[PDB]
Amino acid sequence: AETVSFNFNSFSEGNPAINFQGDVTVLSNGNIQLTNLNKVNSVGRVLYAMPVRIWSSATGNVASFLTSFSFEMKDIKDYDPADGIIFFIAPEDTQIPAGSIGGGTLGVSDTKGAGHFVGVEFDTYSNSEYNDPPTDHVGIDVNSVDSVKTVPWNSVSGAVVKVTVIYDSSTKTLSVAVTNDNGDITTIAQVVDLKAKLPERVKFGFSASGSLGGRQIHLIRSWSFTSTLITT
Amino acid sequence: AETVSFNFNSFSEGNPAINFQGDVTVLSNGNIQLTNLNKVNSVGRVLYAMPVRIWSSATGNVASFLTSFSFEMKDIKDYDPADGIIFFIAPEDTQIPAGSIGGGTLGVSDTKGAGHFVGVEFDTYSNSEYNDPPTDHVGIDVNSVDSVKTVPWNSVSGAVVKVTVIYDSSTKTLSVAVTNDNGDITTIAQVVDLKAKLPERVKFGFSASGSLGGRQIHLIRSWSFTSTLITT
Amino acid sequence: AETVSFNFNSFSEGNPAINFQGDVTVLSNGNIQLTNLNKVNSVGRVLYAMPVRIWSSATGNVASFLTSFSFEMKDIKDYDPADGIIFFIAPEDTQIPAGSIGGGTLGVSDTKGAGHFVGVEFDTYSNSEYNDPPTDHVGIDVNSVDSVKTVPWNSVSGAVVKVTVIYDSSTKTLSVAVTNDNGDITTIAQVVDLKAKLPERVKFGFSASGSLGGRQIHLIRSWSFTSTLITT
Amino acid sequence: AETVSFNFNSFSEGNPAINFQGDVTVLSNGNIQLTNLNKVNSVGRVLYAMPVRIWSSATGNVASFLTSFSFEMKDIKDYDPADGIIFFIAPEDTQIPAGSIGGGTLGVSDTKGAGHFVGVEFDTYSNSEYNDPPTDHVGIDVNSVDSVKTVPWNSVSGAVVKVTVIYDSSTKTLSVAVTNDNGDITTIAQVVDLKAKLPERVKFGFSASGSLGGRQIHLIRSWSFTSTLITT
Ligand SMILES: CC(=O)N[C@@H]1[C@@H](O[C@@H]2O[C@H](CO)[C@H](O)[C@H](O)[C@H]2O)[C@@H](O)[C@@H](CO)O[C@H]1O
Ligand SMILES: CC(=O)N[C@@H]1[C@@H](O[C@@H]2O[C@H](CO)[C@H](O)[C@H](O)[C@H]2O)[C@@H](O)[C@@H](CO)O[C@H]1O
Ligand SMILES: CC(=O)N[C@@H]1[C@@H](O[C@@H]2O[C@H](CO)[C@H](O)[C@H](O)[C@H]2O)[C@@H](O)[C@@H](CO)O[C@H]1O
Ligand SMILES: CC(=O)N[C@@H]1[C@@H](O[C@@H]2O[C@H](CO)[C@H](O)[C@H](O)[C@H]2O)[C@@H](O)[C@@H](CO)O[C@H]1O
Ligand SMILES: [Ca+2]
Ligand SMILES: [Ca+2]
Ligand SMILES: [Ca+2]
Ligand SMILES: [Ca+2]
Ligand SMILES: [Mn+2]
Ligand SMILES: [Mn+2]
Ligand SMILES: [Mn+2]
Ligand SMILES: [Mn+2]
Repeated sequence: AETVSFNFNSFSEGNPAINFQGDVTVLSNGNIQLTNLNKVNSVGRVLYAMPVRIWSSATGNVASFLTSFSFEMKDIKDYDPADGIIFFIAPEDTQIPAGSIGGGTLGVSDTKGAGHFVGVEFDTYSNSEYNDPPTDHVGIDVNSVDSVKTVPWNSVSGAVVKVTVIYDSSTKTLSVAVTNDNGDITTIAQVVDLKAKLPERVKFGFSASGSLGGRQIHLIRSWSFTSTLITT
Repeated sequence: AETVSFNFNSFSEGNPAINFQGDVTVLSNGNIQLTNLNKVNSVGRVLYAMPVRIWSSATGNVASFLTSFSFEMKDIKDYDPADGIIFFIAPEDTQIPAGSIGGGTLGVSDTKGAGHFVGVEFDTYSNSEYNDPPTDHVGIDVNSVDSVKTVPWNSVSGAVVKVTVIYDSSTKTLSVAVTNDNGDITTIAQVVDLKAKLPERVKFGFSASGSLGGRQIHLIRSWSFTSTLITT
Repeated sequence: AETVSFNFNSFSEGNPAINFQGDVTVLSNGNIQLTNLNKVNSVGRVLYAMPVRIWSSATGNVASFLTSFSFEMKDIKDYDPADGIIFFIAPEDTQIPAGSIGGGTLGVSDTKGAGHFVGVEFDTYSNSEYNDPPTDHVGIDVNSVDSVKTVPWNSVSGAVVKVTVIYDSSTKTLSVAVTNDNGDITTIAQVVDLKAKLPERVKFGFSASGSLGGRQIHLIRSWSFTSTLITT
Repeated sequence: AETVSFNFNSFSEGNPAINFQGDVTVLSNGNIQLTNLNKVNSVGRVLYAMPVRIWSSATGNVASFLTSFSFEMKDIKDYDPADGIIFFIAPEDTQIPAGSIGGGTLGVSDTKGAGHFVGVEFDTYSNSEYNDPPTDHVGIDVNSVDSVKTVPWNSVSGAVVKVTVIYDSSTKTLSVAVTNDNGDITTIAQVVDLKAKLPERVKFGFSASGSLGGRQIHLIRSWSFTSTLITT
């Protein structure tokens, strides 16, 4: 089988295994801080450098994957804690949208909220223009921030959140298990057929954004990943 | 919400938080050895003492859970490596079947392979009588060892295997990710309605068995678990 | 050429191929537990029974060797995790020091920390009396536990650690590669002239010790070894 | 820390993690055949796609690495079993030398036998022009196929050879351990300062060449690699 696996316990600048796009900045403690607090409509994304081949056109096979990661959102004085983080999968040629307004677009879509990606968001601001739930929420997105499905959640400031995601090639199910600092778990699942939504090779990464009045610290702390494609 | 969570990094006898059934024994290193290598048709089961309320007849809600465990199977000289380990969920009054032949029944079913339980099996022997796959395999079982669904796998002697299981109340999906010692991952998923197959209160646990000529070391090294039931 | 090679994927009692000295005990899962958790100043050592000719007096030649093994140290409640395991080479007539205090001596030296051996230590406790570094470490020992050279390391409870050793006769260089469970590698290398420090025939083996209040589970799980001495 | 690791138990076409250069072809059994048996001065190289950061100009640190791999060379009728395989490390922009004559250049150097790389060769043909020992041999090359150091070896046709390499950043020691199918080991070592001979970012891989009358099957079967750079 064809397996891809990596494990970051801390990050550093100048590491060929990662692509930094936009306002991303590596902190002295090894954390990745996605957006710049002093910039309007700041967008910062981090991608794993090597493109992963999630499905084969010759075998028609799709990959299964297990990935776990932890992040932290923290309030800054005077600004609204917005907009949130998003773990996504997108074509290898993926780039931050031209003229991106950041904000509720999460750094991955256009003004209408359309884009070419699939991912799980942790939304801390309800954008009525994208049909956001009235509360913080975790969501599954397929080519749009107007979530296919969402589950009510609570973003605690300065709280380390651990997430685990499982994609099963057979059922084409994408499972997510979020563990809040207080101990409670929030799970959400949905059948998304990657073979039909994304090309053969893609790139995994995280993104975050802010607006003029919406800014908060968005931190990625660790990230392990393992995918396996049946080659036969 | 109503959450239940424990984490065993090592086990010990006389700990009131665990039930020992059958030939189970706790090794000096803190591991739990499920079967007795000297006994014919040995069956051993370890259960978390406190029953967990997976669903409510009052609210009709079903809980969601995240659990992670690791095990190790090892070959012993002269005997065939059989039969396997099974992570199961069963009524609080669950006991090893009367007159259990061990072997292909993994300690949870009768001779015909029927019983009242739901779980993930790691089968190292093909029992044609239970329509077993021709290879080692992981499988989802619902009230029988004639698996509802299986996926080819490979048991590596002396290799420490890691399992992540997530159950999403909403979509009733049970997702399993198995990370082999060589790095490769194996995922299997299936929709199972706990509310219709199991009572409000259940017990989580592990069970392994052997026959006369089928014996091997079945070890449980660690196990963390968290379930949350929405109470409203 | 003259080559000696063996491979233990699991051990057993009553195997004339191995020497058990002290509190050693072979677990039902085949692992070797070096110390007794209930004894004060427990010392346990295991040696490969047949002596290996590491150098010829006639030809002046020294043998090269490649050896690989895996262990596991696990904490036990109420006691400090000590003292560590040491892979050693010693005279065929080697035995545990008379009146051994266990502890910092690692079962291979006297109270001053002096003995006849060459080895690699995985020290989990800082013994000032032997100039131990302030943290966990891997060290190279030539006739003393006051390491010739050390490198910071981290012992993780219940984690299986793999180690690779290569000794090249020409450069008299002993290189060590430790693979922690988290993925990272810790290497350390040193020039040690075996011909001048040890006799023509030696015995390879492991050893671990504890004191009154310092005890932990020390396990050896597997061991492959090969050496070749040019005979011409 | 900064760790990079991968594990290839078999290879496959169209895999984004590998760069194929020259006459490389992936066989149905998942083996890589480096040279074309019907081509004069055939050359084939296969590299890991992601460039690895071996040292940091900011910290002045060098990484350490453990790598294990197996290969097989086989004789084809009428042609001389030539020329051998070489595991090398070169600058990320590395390519097959223009007008490479194959043969004793091993695909990594010009006609004079010079180039920019470091590596371990398994040379099956004595090229006087490069001061080749009169027998088959394993050697350490630093910017030239005129080995800095060699050790006599024997290449058995159709035999699967295992090789283990370790590089300790501290001593700057590159140690190799070769295991012949017959059981005997061949070790070789040498202090090479990578920080001085190679740039910050390099790519690892294997190369193989042949001439008009020198041809044989060069197969790569597996390859595991792990390197760690202290980031602080
Ligand atoms: C489209 C736009 O950028 N509007 C600005 C406001 O943006 C929203 O801000 C919230 C937080 O209040 C959140 O980040 C949301 O996604 C944004 O669309 C906000 O920045 C406001 C403060 O003056 O200015 C608006 O123009
Ligand atoms: C029904 C029964 O117990 N039959 C015995 C055999 O049991 C099978 O053994 C395999 C391993 O071969 C495996 O554990 C399977 O589940 C069992 O049904 C086996 O013990 C055999 C050896 O002599 O005796 C049969 O009577
Ligand atoms: C000399 C001696 O044996 N002292 C006892 C202590 O031993 C040290 O203990 C540490 C762990 O705390 C470690 O083993 C070290 O190698 C030993 O020197 C320790 O056992 C202590 C607990 O009460 O009693 C001392 O007297
Ligand atoms: C420089 C060159 O290409 N010479 C040809 C010979 O090449 C050598 O062949 C041996 C095996 O005989 C080996 O590969 C060596 O590295 C090569 O240089 C050889 O092919 C010969 C047969 O007619 O022709 C030469 O010109
Ligand atoms: Ca939003
Ligand atoms: Ca079976
Ligand atoms: Ca010590
Ligand atoms: Ca040559
Ligand atoms: Mn949203
Ligand atoms: Mn089965
Ligand atoms: Mn020490
Ligand atoms: Mn040469």
